[PDB]
Amino acid sequence: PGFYVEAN
Amino acid sequence: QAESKEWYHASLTRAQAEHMLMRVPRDGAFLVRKRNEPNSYAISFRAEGKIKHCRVQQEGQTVMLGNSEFDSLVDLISYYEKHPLYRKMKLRYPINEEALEK
Repeated sequence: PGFYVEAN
Repeated sequence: QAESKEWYHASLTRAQAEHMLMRVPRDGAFLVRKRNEPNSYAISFRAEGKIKHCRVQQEGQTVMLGNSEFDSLVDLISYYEKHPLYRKMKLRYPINEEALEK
């Protein structure tokens, strides 16, 4: 990911 | 059952959220902040001993996060107190100035 992650 | 007053910040940057979350070294600690893009929030949280951030998108009267969607931000947070948000981590400890003072 970049500065933000993906949620489940 | 999630209560916005315990985790919601209308005016708080990413750096400020990180400074707050450094003070409570518990995975599952989290807060939610409005972002200065319209119809956007971030959940700033601790998982795997680290601080991470995810975006929540508003569209009409609903908020979206990945494969999930809810009638309100409070309902989204309620769901992710009961179901994992990031790997196995659930939202567990809402963080605010009040919490930290204690």
